[PDB]
This record gives sequence, structure tokens and C-alpha cells, in this order.
Amino acid sequence: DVSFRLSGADPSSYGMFIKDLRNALPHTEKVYNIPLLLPSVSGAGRYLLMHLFNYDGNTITVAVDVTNVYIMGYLALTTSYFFNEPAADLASQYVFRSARRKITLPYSGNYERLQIAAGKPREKIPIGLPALDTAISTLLHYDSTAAAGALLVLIQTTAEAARFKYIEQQIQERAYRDEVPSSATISLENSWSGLSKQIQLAQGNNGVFRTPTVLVDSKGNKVQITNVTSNVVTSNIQLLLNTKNI
Ligand SMILES: *[C@@H]1O[C@H](CO)[C@@H](O[C@@H]2O[C@H](CO)[C@@H](O)[C@H](O)[C@H]2NC(C)=O)[C@H](O)[C@H]1NC(C)=O
Ligand SMILES: Cn1cnc2nc(N)[nH]c(=O)c21
Repeated sequence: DVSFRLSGADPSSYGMFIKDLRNALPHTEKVYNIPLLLPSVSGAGRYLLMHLFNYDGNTITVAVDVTNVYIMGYLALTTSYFFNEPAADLASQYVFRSARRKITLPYSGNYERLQIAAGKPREKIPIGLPALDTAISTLLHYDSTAAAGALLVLIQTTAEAARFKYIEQQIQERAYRDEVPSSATISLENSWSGLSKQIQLAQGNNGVFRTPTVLVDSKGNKVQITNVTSNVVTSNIQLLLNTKNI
């Protein structure tokens, strides 16, 4: 499974960790040169463990669902924390079993719930490697309100960067200074599903999207994506959510 140490980390090692993370996900085929994630997987094989070390060397192990890259829960010393949702509960049966105590967070793992519990929308939460180091720190010692904020940072600096090279770049720019995410970043995060389905719906349709995907851009200008010729498809998105899961 994969590892990343914030100590002595620079834009380069981060890039390498994200690359390892992408390669750690199984896929059988590619769609328009892109890894298509598996429809489903059975058993403990459905989960990837990320070992993260903050600057001082403390660690938390995070469980990721390899069919969609969703964070399911994590382990901190001897306590495991899982999201309050069906998938996370199913996941609790194959990972962190040697945990002495298991705690269910008072919310499911989607941005919407996480922003409510955290009291802030993610447009106002600064991300970057320094923020990741603090997120790790905040998760070592339970606090549901603080954990909500920490998880919004953790998802973005890992799962979202895995899915979009642009977001990986946004985090490399933020390796020594945190900064709230750009509008592009957030609409990208929100479109992973839509884009994933459309790219797949295009392979029997000459690469033309059945229905266009609207995104906010680098500057803040609304922009339509209608075919697989766009940058987003040619050199941004890196993983595709199988339509089976949409
Ligand atoms: C596919 O989508 C692209 C946009 O990514 C369309 O691009 C046309 O040409 C340039 C970009 O190459 C844009 O300035 C235009 O707005 C688009 N042309 C017009 C006249 O609107 C491209 O036409 C689309 N269609 C196909 C079959 O690729
Ligand atoms: C990014 N994202 C959106 N919904 C999500 N739900 C869970 N459980 N984990 C995630 O990382 C996630």
C-alpha cells in the first residue's frame, strides 16, 4: 500500500506519492487513454491503505475504496474512526480489525455533510502540504468538529489530486504555504462523476459527449465541455468512475 511523509517533503516527493496512489488502484481497461476504475471488488481487496506521517513523524493510516477513491475511515494509534454511512460500515469489517476501539463519526463522508459539521464551506478552508501536516495532527486526537475540517483537507490533498492533475499542481504550488482552493478546483471536484460518465458515453459516439459538462475555469469563466478533445480529458482527469457506480 502507499506512503507519504510530510517531513522533508517538497513538490517532487508529493508528485511521487500521488503517482504511487494512482498506480495502486486496479483497472483492467482504459477509456480514451484513461484508467477506468473497476465496477466493484470483493473482500479486503477493495481497500487501499495510505500511511501518512506528519512533520514530527506521527502517523494515521487511511482506508481508501479502490473502486471510487473514497476515504472510508482511518486509524489513529489504536482507535479506528469510520464515517457514518453503509459503505464505511461494510469497510469496517476488513480493515483496522486489530483496533482496540472503533468510533463512528457523526456524519457521512460527502463534502456536503462535512461542510455542515465543520461550520465552513471548503471555499474558505486553506489547503496545501502545511494544511495536510496539521490535518494529520488534528486527527490523532478525536474531535468531530475539528476532524470534519481536517478530512476536507485530507480528501482534497489526496483523492482529489489523484483524480485531477490540475489539483495535484494546485497542491504542489501550495507546498510551503496554504491557500484556499480556486473555483476551478472546486467545480472540478464536483464534476468527477458527470465527466466520468460522459467520457464513457462518448466511446460509442465518436468522442462526443451525450450531454455537455459545464465547469468554472482557471479565471472564473463558465465553460462547456462537449467532446473528449478538451484539455480536461486529454491532460487533466486521470481516473474514471465506472458508470456502474453512477
Ligand atoms: C469539440 O469541442 C471543441 C471545444 O473544445 C470545439 O472547438 C471549436 O473550435 C475551437 C476550439 O478548437 C473553439 O474556439 C470553438 O468555439 C469551437 N468552434 C466553434 C465554431 O464553436 C469543436 O468544434 C468540437 N467539435 C468537435 C467535433 O470536435
Ligand atoms: C471526495 N468524496 C466525495 N464523497 C465522498 N465520500 C466519502 N466517504 N469519502 C470521500 O473521499 C468522498
